[PDB]
Amino acid sequence: NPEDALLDSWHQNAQAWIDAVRHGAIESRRQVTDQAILLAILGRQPERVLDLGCGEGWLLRALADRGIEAVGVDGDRTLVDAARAAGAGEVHLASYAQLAEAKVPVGKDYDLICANFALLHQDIIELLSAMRTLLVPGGALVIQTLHPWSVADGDYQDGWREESFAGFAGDWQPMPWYFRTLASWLNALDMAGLRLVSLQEPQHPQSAVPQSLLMVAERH
Amino acid sequence: NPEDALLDSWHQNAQAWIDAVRHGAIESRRQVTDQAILLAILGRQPERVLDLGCGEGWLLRALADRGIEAVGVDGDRTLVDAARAAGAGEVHLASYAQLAEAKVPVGKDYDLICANFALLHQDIIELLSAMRTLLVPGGALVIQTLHPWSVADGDYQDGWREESFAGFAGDWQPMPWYFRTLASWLNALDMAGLRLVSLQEPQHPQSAVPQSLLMVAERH
Ligand SMILES: Nc1ncnc2c1ncn2[C@@H]1O[C@H](CSCC[C@H](N)C(=O)O)[C@@H](O)[C@H]1O
Ligand SMILES: Nc1ncnc2c1ncn2[C@@H]1O[C@H](CSCC[C@H](N)C(=O)O)[C@@H](O)[C@H]1O
Repeated sequence: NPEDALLDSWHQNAQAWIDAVRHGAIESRRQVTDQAILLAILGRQPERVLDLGCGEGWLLRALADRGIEAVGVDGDRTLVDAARAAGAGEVHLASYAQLAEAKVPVGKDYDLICANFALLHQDIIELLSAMRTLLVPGGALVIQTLHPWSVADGDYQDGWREESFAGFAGDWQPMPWYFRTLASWLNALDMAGLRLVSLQEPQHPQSAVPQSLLMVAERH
Repeated sequence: NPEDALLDSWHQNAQAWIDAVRHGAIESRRQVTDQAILLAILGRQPERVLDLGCGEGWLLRALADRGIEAVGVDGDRTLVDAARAAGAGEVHLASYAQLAEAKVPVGKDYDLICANFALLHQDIIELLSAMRTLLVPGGALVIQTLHPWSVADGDYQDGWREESFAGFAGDWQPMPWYFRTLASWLNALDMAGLRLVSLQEPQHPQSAVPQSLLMVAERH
């Protein structure tokens, strides 16, 4: 099951990930994407935010620093533990499969749910539908993801791929991930009962290609 | 003014265009894009359609063949004349600048307005807003355009470009055209008071890249 292999790669890569993210090894993040998601969230003035696939918690901390109550959830223990050791906030351990079935309590009545480069699997509709249920009326899901066109690599078609982490400092195990087209993302949002209200393509002033695709979708 | 130079290139290229389109010289059209726009239109079961920038009228004819009342409008006389000589339908001569200001009567209360590779200029919001006014409540604008990612040519940024028609049979004058990003298209729709309700990226089964971007937006 490539979805189980995906989460398993995170268990193997968690430490390398903490080091990369915190030490500032990922140029796209510090130059464009961290700010892009932060500004998209702050723009909605949420009071309660759930960070889905929060990893080691950099976004939980950035939101706490601005007075926002942020709750995190992630499926990897090393990342969850690191997020908790780095801050005062609530971080839950849960897999997406558990969340899709509402099997793990992670709070509810969220103004906003964010997923920052955290939805890399194939069957995401049930998870997204589960997240909708956790939103207050008029709440929003904010997703930042790899830009489909920038990472198409000559094959613009939905399908499994493998990331070797060749450019990253540290030692990594390959990660299987599901590539999806723009149309496929928007279909998923729609099938999950979410309406796209904003689409941005964050891009550094000196870059020729966008660094990510950032979408905001509302409950209804 | 690159927008005037654009329309002027059409006056020079009109005959080459008629020949290319009718003789079946454009592979993307016969293999993917003609069907894509036709099916998107037929799917909404319109009774009255305005084809904006109708050219020589192939779409007017395809819709008439299915019992739909299609009215065309175009800014070039050679194309308008050819469209009229090829069918029983109504074709109006009008520039987009005239239409943006409601200066030329082209009918109203349209169920659907379609623009097939017809919006190649920079300032399109006023035209799109004018088109909205011509829609019945719940009517739709259907736009098929070059796929922003496929034609970015390493420079994903809004700006003027020039098409030489290198791959096309016939003799052509260069056409200035405005490249816009995906985010910029959706912003334009939004500013025009139109809501995106569907996005597709027509692509031949054996193609690695999409051939077009097809969007449907509703009045409201
Ligand atoms: N099936 C699954 N269930 C739970 N979490 C998962 C998961 N698959 C991937 N993840 C989590 O998704 C994250 C992807 S890395 C992104 C982390 C964070 N949002 C950030 O911006 O830094 C990892 O923390 C990983 O553990
Ligand atoms: N400023 C302008 N005002 C009116 N028509 C314009 C225009 N700029 C371009 N056009 C028209 O836009 C068309 C682009 S070619 C596409 C034609 C047609 N929709 C088809 O699918 O075949 C031409 O017919 C051209 O005359």
